[PDB]
Amino acid sequence: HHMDIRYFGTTPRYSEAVGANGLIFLSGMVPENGETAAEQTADVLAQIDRWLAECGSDKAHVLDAVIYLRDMGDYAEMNGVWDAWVAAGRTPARACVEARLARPEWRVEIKITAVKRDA
Amino acid sequence: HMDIRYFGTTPRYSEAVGANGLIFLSGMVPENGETAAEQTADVLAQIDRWLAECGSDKAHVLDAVIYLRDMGDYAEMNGVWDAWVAAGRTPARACVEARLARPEWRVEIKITAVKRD
Amino acid sequence: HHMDIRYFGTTPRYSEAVGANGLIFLSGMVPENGETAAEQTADVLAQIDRWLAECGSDKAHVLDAVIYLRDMGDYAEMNGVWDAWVAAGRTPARACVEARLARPEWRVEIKITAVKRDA
Repeated sequence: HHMDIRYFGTTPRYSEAVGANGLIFLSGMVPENGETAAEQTADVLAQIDRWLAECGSDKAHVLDAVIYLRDMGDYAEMNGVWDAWVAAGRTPARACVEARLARPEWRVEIKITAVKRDA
Repeated sequence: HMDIRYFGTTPRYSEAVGANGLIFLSGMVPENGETAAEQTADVLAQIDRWLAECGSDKAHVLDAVIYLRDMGDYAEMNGVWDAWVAAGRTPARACVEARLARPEWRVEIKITAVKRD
Repeated sequence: HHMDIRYFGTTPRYSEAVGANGLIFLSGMVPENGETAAEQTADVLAQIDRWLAECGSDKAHVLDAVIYLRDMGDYAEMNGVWDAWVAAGRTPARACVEARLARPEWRVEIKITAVKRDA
């Protein structure tokens, strides 16, 4: 019935996206490209775009975002990219905290909750 | 069915976001106070404000994530928290140590709630 | 009554599990047994199994998991336990970040969101 789960980008460890009754949970997305906070933030947001598309959602349908930075010194730099990317008038619940990530060179990780668009 | 309402929207985030009975609040950070207890009170008072605005309250919080700058403030935060929570209807909770956007912020609380029917 | 809340393992501070409209929110599960990351992860995951079962769910119906490690040096050791525990083909959205926990001896805390299986 309506609690049925769908899985996207499944690995032995995690799925990139998981969806159930209209809600969408993305794995924490980490940089695949870039060195600077801005470069890495851009790459992470592009991944999010790609995975939200796969789930029948998009950034204008993000409910919540938690942003983990390795170093809170990168706040303004991250924000500059985030601010340009978010859907205006439809910006999500957000929290930003300092936490070290699985690799030392990762400066940002963003964890998204979103909703599947109604047809 | 999956329609979204945004509350207190800024260019960067909204304070509250509702979809299909669920409410997601932004991390609420202190606007008043210096000590962990004073800041926890202020954070919780904001949560109350945004909850009420969204047709919810503290007795309909599902989940709370508490970030402290310093886990040494654990007892101090809890004292304020324990007094505030709706008795018999206390949420899923996790409390972890993480630094916040401003150095003087000792506490940030992130809430998921339900809109009362 | 569509959004009725059910509470499980309610203390004056928190409930171990909270359910509403099919979704399950577990409190951060912390180790009650074990010293090493491996030992503590298993204990944490054993708790999760228990509470998910109490809420009419299981590990194959976990939507999301946030894993906090005291020390990111424990990443491989935790993943070892995680990888064997997770339901193959049904692995959840995951994020792993470094954060100190309530007690210094605690090396892992896992926070789960899941769905109540249909009848």
